[PDB]
Amino acid sequence: VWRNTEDEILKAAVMKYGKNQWSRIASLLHRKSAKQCKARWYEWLDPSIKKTEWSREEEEKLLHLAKLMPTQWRTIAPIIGRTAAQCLEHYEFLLDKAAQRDDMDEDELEMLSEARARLANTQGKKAKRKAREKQLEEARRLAALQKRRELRAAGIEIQKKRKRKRGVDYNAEIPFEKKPALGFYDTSEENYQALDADFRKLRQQDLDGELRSEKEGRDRKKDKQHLKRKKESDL
Amino acid sequence: AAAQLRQYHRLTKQIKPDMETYERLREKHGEEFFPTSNSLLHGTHVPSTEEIDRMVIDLEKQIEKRDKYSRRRPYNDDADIDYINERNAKFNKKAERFYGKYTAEIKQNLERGTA
Amino acid sequence: AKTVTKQRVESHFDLELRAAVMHDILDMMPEGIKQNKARTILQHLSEAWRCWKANIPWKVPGLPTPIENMILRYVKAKADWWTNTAHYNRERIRRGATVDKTVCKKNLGRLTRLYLKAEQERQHNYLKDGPYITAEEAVAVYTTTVHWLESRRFSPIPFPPLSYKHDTKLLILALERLKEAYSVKSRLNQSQREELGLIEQAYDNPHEALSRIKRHLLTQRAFKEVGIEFMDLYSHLVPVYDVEPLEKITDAYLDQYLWYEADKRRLFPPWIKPADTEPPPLLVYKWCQGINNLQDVWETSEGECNVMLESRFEKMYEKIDLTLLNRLLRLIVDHNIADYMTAKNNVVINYKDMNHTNSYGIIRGLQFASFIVQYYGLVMDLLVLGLHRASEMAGPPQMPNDFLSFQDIATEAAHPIRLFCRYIDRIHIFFRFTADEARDLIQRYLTEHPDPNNENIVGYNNKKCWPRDARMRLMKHDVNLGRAVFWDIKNRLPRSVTTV
Amino acid sequence: WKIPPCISNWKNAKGYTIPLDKRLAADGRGLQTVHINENFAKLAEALYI
Amino acid sequence: TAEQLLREAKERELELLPPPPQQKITDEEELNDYKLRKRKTFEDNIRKNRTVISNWIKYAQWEESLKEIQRARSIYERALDVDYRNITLWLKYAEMEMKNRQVNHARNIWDRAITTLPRVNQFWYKYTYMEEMLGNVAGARQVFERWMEWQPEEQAWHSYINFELRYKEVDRARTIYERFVLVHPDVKNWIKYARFEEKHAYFAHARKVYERAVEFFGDEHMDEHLYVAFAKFEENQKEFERVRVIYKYALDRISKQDAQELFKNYTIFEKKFGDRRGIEDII
Amino acid sequence: LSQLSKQYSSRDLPSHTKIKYRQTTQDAPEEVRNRDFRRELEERERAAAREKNRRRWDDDVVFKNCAKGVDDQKKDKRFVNDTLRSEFHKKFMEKYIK
RNA sequence: CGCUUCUCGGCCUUUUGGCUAAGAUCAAGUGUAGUAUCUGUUCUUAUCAGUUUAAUAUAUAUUAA
RNA sequence: GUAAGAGCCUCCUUGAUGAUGUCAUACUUAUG
Repeated sequence: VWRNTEDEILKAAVMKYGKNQWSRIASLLHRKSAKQCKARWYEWLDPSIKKTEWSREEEEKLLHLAKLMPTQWRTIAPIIGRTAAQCLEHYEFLLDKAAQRDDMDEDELEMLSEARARLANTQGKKAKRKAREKQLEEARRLAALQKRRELRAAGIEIQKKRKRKRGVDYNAEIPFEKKPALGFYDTSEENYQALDADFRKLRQQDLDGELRSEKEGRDRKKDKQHLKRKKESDL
Repeated sequence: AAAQLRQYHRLTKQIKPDMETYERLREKHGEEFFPTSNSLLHGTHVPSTEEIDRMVIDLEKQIEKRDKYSRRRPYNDDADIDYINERNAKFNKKAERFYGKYTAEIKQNLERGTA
Repeated sequence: AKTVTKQRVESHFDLELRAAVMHDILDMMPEGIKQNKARTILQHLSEAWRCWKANIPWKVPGLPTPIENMILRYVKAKADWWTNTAHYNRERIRRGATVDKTVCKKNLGRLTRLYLKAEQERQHNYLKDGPYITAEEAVAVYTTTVHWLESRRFSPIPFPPLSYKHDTKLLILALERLKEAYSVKSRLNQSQREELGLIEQAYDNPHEALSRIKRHLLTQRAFKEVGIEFMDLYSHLVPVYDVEPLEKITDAYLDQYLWYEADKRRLFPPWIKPADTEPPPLLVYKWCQGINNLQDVWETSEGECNVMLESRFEKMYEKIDLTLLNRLLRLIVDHNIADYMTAKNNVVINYKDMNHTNSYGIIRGLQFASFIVQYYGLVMDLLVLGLHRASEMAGPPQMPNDFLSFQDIATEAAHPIRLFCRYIDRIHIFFRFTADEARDLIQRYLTEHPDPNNENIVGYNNKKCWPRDARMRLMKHDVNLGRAVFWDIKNRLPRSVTTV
Repeated sequence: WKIPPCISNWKNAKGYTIPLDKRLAADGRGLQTVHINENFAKLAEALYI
Repeated sequence: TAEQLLREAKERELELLPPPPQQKITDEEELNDYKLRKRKTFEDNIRKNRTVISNWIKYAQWEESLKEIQRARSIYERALDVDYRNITLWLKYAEMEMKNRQVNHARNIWDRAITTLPRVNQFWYKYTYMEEMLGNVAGARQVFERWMEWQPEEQAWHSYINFELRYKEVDRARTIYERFVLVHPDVKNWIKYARFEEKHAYFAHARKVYERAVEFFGDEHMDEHLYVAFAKFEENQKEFERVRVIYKYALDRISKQDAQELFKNYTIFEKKFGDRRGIEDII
Repeated sequence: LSQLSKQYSSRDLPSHTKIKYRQTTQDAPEEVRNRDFRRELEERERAAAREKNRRRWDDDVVFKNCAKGVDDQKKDKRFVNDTLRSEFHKKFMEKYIK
């Protein structure tokens, strides 16, 4: 049949897949076959082939070639430059004759939408389980730290975490002097009041309050607000 | 090419040399952006140790929190100038893409297509 | 504790190959950029992967020509790492002991891809312009087929026009042959499923599929590009082809047509491949009994000799040109049958993800491939023989000559060569040499042999295994027998052809 | 000196969006190679005569 | 269009989850525990790749943000201790330490980078930043000693002499310009010293230094070197003797009078200026 | 260190405990210092490079001699950098594919 | 016309982590539970009211328009 | 049909609706 939906879905499958893959689009095209998908794609759906009209001055060389050619059509197809051995043989037959005269669509659309969504899903089941583990771990940490904060705010009786050896974080890390900081001296002297002032301003930078510090969130929200309304006004 | 002169005007630059060029034009724009100062009064603060490049004392008292804020102003100015790179410049046209990587592949694909 | 050998040595060679390539890549540009060099390992890496592994040149527009030339150099070195090691794998396969499956059929498949890149290399490169046309020998062969088919007096009936029930019986017999060889049910894929649907639809409507195949092959051009395969048999490749079911049924009706009607017209030399018989008794009683039945065959007082030369064929696809099938096959059989038949040989080869289009040679198998090689070796068989020997082997037009004899004792008298045959790929020959004839030709080939005395194994020598101690040591007449092998070479001597 | 992009080939499990430019490959995917000679034409004329 | 648009809608719906930013900076030390978990994730990310630049930069930004001084100086000190070459990262850490209220360890760290690989980029740029911050006489002294130690410069030397000249007085910048110009003589250095000396009034040592520098730099021909200075001082002081001597020395230049259009436009400029008209200047 | 010595493994057993000094029959360092090898190699290459030295049946055929006098067209000893075919892989692929 | 501020537009940089044999192949036997598109029915509330202001006593009470 | 992991033994923000059940079809089960 080779309908238009199979041609568009075949073009998108060729974009997200490539000419190397064959049975992938065939599995995405349901009843279509990998051999028929590659043959029909390279013969027609490939933009490299020119299906628009022809050149009468350049078509005369295909006749003399065909005189030297006979059979051996696939060898002369790249020589013509337009390929399409079926269209070349049909054009030669038309020149010889002229010389001698004197439900399923919606299911395929849903399968194509799910096929492209699956193409954007290429992260895989590993990244899917990592996303479900990140959202489930963030929800379990928000509920556990939630109720733990509700209990710590009322009663003062609480145990400490879990086994202290290593953990789900950096080993031994309790970020006071975490990792070696080495040291620095300027010239042959010990700076005291300078470090005390740097520690005073350091304590002045950190302040108690309520707020959320992020980066990509404000950028994504700014991109959404810019995409929603920018100028418009038409004209 | 051109070594040095006394003048201030517009130029082009913004070329491939990048780091060295952006640092030279940034230091020239910073020096030309900040005129002279009260150093005449520091000319009273001047005495006998000025010249003789190799220094006996490289620290002394610095200045004050004054020069600290005046030093912090060009830092915020360089932060605002660093915050200027490009704009959104978006629209709905052609086909779709995936996040950033597909847009970068579209820019590189457009660079490879035109040659 | 690295370098575990097995298949892990190749991974360390690729990683170490990408290691020094990163240092030299960092040393290629005096300044350039830092992060820009890291991404080049992907473009050069994968570009070399698909480059050497495929037939694509993998040329990058606006590429760093020095870096692309260095990575192309070391990439070719990596191809050499997969070349000589593959040659050692083939030596360790056939001669050496086989190891498991994966490595074995793996390296066999890599060597198969190398043979595909070589056949496509000579195909595109050599087969584009000058492929050894030899118009002089082509016209000489055209006259050989002219007078050969003339004196043969056969008919080139293009197709049966559904004359009698034998045509329908040939369609049911061809469908039973293709369905018989292709009929098994386990697993497989849409290949055998399409063969099963085409078999049920073929047996359901014999007239519809018969007219569809007749008008199909007689009108439409060749079908879509088919595939092929080569197994590792401990032999030379394993030539095989994967054809569509439409061309498979069209090959059934085709082969039943040329085969059947060829038997009805009875066109074939008396000495030829096996036909409706068993090879062991045919060559046994034929060569042995007929050789023993020859006059003074084993009994020669003086001056008489016998030359038995068994020569196989070479490069059945070496034709490389469809014009020989055009003229030869067309005028010999049909214009449309040779049209579509030669069009089938132009199909593009497909191996794994690589697609190599070679129209030079024919497919590993096809409908008329039997009759194809039969006409090839049939016309070339009369090249060495000639109209004289072939005229003697022909016989009367009513009843042709027998296999081991023609007429009375005039078969060996008018034909200095006793007999000869071509069986499939192999061939045999027998001759009676006269002391004056063997001395004459021994002097001609002796003058054509550039050496006064020393003679190596030359064309024919080293016959050991079965009569180990009963064989011949050497003789001056044995060197004259090598000069007789040169007299067979020069006796045939095709300009451009695959020879002994 | 610059790092061009990389397309076509294999894998490409990430960045599935491909505004063509991958199937362009390089140049015209080959050339006339040895082109053709007068041997096949002369042999064809000899086959016609 | 339905395929690309369908890929646009499905791709727009392909995003996985929104952010859950709830309970931001609450329950007192619980925010410090969240900062410990975030710092642990940054430590694991920097732990996955020891060569990671990005992750180290984000650990430096989030560090300097929430880690105040100590732990931030531990991030910049650990990343700086793990980085020898690629001094641009050391300039990033130096910029992070420069934004701190101390700036003493940032200036001393800049001197430590001076003792480290200068690269002739972050040493002159960072030295200009420190000198612009404070220590005018001192920063120009150590910058002049460093620039006078390993190799000369061009834009950094001319810009350093310009900034040192516009600072207070051009007296020391004149001797420094004579030493830097003497280290790498050229026509551009003679034109720069002639321009600064031109705005310096004087011009006796500018003309004597122009003839002395033009005599020592003479190899093949003067061309744009001496003739440009001879025309600059000539037309500046309006002296016909210097124009006649320059025209006489220009006629003795080899290599087809050196540059064709140069000596032609210069001889036509001094010609048209001095006399021109007919007769001599016509022939 | 003063640590990290606990257990051994294979291939680490005592091996080649006695080395081999250069014998006067093979290579002597003093003889190499006094060696004539410049003139000895000049004379060796001087000798090696000095001497290198080392009929109706025939008429009934529709064809004639075609391949004759063509031998050296295929180089006997040729070292080719290309490993694709050259001399080696030509006969290697010819024997492994037919 | 020059300088400062604000608005819109253009350009540079904005980055697919390894390899071997396309790495290897390709369809629907029936059967239970669950989930997944879409259609003929209705439509609004800005109110409750117990005001305000001043003074005194310990939000409430009392007095004065 | 199953390798691994977890813990309990003292002060603010941009306003788009809902309840009456059944087929072709898609996905998840060691019950066939």
